[PDB]
Amino acid sequence: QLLIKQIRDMRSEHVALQNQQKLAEKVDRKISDKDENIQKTRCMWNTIM
Amino acid sequence: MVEMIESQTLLLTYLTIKMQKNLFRLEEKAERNLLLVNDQKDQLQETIHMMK
Repeated sequence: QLLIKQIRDMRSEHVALQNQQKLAEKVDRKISDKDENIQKTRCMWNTIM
Repeated sequence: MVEMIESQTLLLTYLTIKMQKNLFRLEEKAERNLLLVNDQKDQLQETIHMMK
């Protein structure tokens, strides 16, 4: 009985999370430029300071 | 009187051996079923964690 209850609860949780991932991937293609933007910003500050 | 007690002992002993054999078979089937379900639980838990 315990195991039945636990599996049911987890299945419900898995569906909820799948709906949230589908909304987030429509935004991400452009990530290949992060480390480069951070270093660029850091460099600009260092130059000013 | 000694013959009667021996007959009782025979009945009880027979019942006992018969019950024990059938109980061991159930326990083994039960534990197998629990392990199978537990394994399913474990796979779902890992997938949920990765998504989170």
